[PDB]
Amino acid sequence: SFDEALQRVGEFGRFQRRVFLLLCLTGVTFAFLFVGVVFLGTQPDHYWCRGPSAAALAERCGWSPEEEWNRTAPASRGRCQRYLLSAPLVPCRGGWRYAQAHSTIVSEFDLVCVNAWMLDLTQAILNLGFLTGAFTLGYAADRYGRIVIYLLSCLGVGVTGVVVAFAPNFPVFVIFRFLQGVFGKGTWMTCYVIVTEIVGSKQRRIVGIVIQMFFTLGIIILPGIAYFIPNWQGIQLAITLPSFLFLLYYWVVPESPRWLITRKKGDKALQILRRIAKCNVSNPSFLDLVRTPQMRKCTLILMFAWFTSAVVYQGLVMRLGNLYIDFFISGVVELPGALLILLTIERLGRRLPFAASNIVAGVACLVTAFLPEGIAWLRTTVATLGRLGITMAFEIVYLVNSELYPTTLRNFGVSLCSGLCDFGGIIAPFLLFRLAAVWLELPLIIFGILASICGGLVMLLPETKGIALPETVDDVEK
Ligand SMILES: C[C@]12C[C@H](O)[C@H]3[C@@H](CCC4=CC(=O)CC[C@@]43C)[C@@H]1CC[C@@H]2C(=O)CO
Repeated sequence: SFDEALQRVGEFGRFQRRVFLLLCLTGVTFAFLFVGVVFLGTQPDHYWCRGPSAAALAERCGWSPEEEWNRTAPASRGRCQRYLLSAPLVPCRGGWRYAQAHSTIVSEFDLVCVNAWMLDLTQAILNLGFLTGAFTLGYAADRYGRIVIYLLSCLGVGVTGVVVAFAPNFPVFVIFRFLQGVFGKGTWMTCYVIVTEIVGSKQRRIVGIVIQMFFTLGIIILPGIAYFIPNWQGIQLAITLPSFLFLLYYWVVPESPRWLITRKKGDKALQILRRIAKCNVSNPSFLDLVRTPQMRKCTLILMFAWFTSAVVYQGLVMRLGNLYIDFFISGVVELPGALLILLTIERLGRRLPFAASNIVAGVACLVTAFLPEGIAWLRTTVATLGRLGITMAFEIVYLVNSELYPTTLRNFGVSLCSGLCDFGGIIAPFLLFRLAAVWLELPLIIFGILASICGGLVMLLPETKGIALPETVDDVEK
């Protein structure tokens, strides 16, 4: 059986540790990608418009632009207003300047008060790219090989990073950031699938948890790496460079054997086992994804949980809010929860800590809803506890999701769940604003109820414990 064969080969070897380290480096690069948007756009100290006579005056006073800021309209900075030479203070459209030496995307692309809509639209389009990337890349990875798709996706990530680094204007930047998003989702998700596939079904929990740990390590390094290489071109190039180095290695990290032995070849899979022995269906379909009743229910609850967790996390971070030390603290805070799951699993069921995390997040949201005019410390710590619970939820969710889906289609359904998560990420801010206009703290209550029903629902899962991985239709064990 596919279990005895993997038993003959060492479950954990030096080669497996090396490929794990390489794919964790891929994961931290992906983490660099997602968190790049915030630091990429930092509002400068000031900005103001220019006029013809104003330009003539600045020609004699171009040095020390803060002098021009002191002399220019204070908006009554900038509030996108301009002076026409009790003088006319009308808004403008061009001739903007910035006194901040730290180059930013906002300064280069001239994103202003009437133009911050596209400042948010950059992130929105990135989420849309993530969604379509999951959608297309799951099918592409199921049809073709997995390793070849990862290397191909990484190539695209690198070229997209370079081109958005050297983008002349806005629309090309937006389109190629969309392409970067699809490629990044593909490479990250394939990397997760491959690390889950290579290892046997006892040390998979540490595999997923440590991948998460490397993601947290990347967001941790993000604040530290940002202080040096200030030029926005520099940080963008630093983000995109490791993708090429990942593309560099092909001989290591071979094709997954379990996926390979699916009647497509079989003989090739045996050769791969010998290579790692140094130490000692035309295509996937939706209708097949949903046709089975119990599998349909499992899929529906999984996508529901992805959606609710993503939206409550987005709401909580929006409620939360320096520019480097705060990011560093947020990075380090995430580690103890991941350690908590790392220690907890194999002593308890997998669905229980997820349900506990969802209940904790809902309770935290409900508590933060009340006492609006009280002290800030209690609301702050309760919101932080809810956020920590919701991240703990994410790590637990990735492992369970990978187990429920069958091996004949693994990257397919998980991509759909990730796509619903991305869609919730897109739709969160509009819902937040709409439900906050009527009355404050109402979205927090709604998200608390949503998380409560989510945690109640997860109890219907088949506990995904000690069953290894299911083959084709054997998924519906129950
Ligand atoms: C929440 C984490 C950061 C971020 O939130 C991740 C999440 C994994 C799923 C995921 C995929 C996306 O397409 C958007 C980001 C995100 C939703 C991560 C799990 C651990 C990690 C952290 O612990 C860092 O906060």
